[PDB]
Amino acid sequence: QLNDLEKLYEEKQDALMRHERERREIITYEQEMRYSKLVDAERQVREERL
Amino acid sequence: QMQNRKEEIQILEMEAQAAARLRQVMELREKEDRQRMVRMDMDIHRQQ
Repeated sequence: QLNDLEKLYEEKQDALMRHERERREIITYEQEMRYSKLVDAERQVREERL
Repeated sequence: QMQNRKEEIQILEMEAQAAARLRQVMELREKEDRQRMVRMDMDIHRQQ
């Protein structure tokens, strides 16, 4: 009667984990990368030094 | 080390100016020393 009972319980947990894996990748896309760009902002004393 | 590079770089590049400038400045000090010695010898000739 219930060969399809399963799945739904994991779908909520799995969707969450997969999302979270990307959440971590996502903050890198901008926070870590802009922090890297911050280094450029710090580097870009270059023009002053030049 | 991007920050430590920034520190060593400003330190290096300002120091580097010393070579850039002394290739003509050190030359001047010696030119002045030379003239001083040369004028003496001509003074001695006038002493003759």
